[PDB]
Amino acid sequence: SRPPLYARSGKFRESEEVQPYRTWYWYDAETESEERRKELRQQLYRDSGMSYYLNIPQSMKKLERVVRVIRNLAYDEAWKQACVLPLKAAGFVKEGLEHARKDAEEKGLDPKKLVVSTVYTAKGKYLRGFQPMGKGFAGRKTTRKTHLRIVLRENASVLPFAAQVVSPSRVGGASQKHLRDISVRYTV
Amino acid sequence: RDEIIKLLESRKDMDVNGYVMYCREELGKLTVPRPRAPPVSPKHEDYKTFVDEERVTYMRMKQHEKISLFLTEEEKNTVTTKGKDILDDKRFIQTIASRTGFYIAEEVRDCLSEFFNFRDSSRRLLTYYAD
Amino acid sequence: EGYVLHEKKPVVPRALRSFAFKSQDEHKSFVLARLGIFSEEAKKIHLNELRTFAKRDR
Amino acid sequence: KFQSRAEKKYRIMDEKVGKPRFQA
Ligand SMILES: [Mg+2]
Repeated sequence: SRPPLYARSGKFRESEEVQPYRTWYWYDAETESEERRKELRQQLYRDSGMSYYLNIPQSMKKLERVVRVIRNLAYDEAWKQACVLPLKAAGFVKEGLEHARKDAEEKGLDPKKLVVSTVYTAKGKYLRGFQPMGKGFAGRKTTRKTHLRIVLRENASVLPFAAQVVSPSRVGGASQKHLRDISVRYTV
Repeated sequence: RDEIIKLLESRKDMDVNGYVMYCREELGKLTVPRPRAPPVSPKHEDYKTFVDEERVTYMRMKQHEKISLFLTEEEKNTVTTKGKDILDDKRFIQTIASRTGFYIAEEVRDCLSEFFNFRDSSRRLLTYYAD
Repeated sequence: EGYVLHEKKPVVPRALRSFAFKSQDEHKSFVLARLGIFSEEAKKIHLNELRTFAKRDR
Repeated sequence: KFQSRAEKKYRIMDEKVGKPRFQA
């Protein structure tokens, strides 16, 4: 159920079949222009998971705090790191990772072998403003926006970092610290 | 009131073949429209907000019939039975569009969707008139 | 052993690319402005663009 | 806290448009 492929790929071996191009047009020039761009994008990132998150209300420098931690890590490790960081940007990175993995599964890739191979940011459209200063001077008041792109590939070169895991606090009927026998410590 | 209730009781359980006949009856009662020009010149701000509603109603009912004629009997029974679960089956929808060789998956899904909307509308009205 | 065997396409430096493709960019603007998007020439350009995008996946 | 009633519609539209979303 993949979108049609309209040309040969750049791979050493071909894995799909090229289909004939459509012969019908869209009613309006605006619709035709938009759809041509969509067709061009559908020729890319085949056999890999990709995501593109638009208009995140953050800046490039704020996003790079989290992204620099996950590059070249296995998907399982990268996902865990994004959860523990107490930053507003870490929430958006986590959503992108989940969206990309869902994309990979639809293409038929094994989630247990995915590696974060490419991550970068891109500039969005800015909201301009002004703020007054002393003695009649004025300054800038800008709200920034950014795009995030994540690419997941199978059996790509990965870092060896691995995190230790411990269980949380045991609360409820599963905690049995009250059954400890303290009579032993009085002996020699 | 009672005649309306009886019609709605039958419509809520209607299959795809019944829907095709429904579409044919609605077209039979329809005068085919000519396309209408927008009320303003091309440079006017409302030029692009004009919708030829009469032409669209006609074209869409015609499309429903044509797509349902490519749809096979096994597929029609599967559609009648699954409802939302047929609409969300992309392999099913893609197969129909590929067999057709013209209409696209989005058009196929919308035609199947309207069939179900018809049945759901009839159920809501049935409660209204029956109570 | 022959031109065909040893022929290779040079790589354009990033700073010179606006000069190597100036003519092609002008032509596409020329075609769309005068003939429109529902034209035989426009369709040919789109088909060539599909080939270039497809080769990016390696 | 003192927004105009004559531009309520336009504020709503801007709020919807200016939300993050995934491309296609
Ligand atoms: Mg002053």
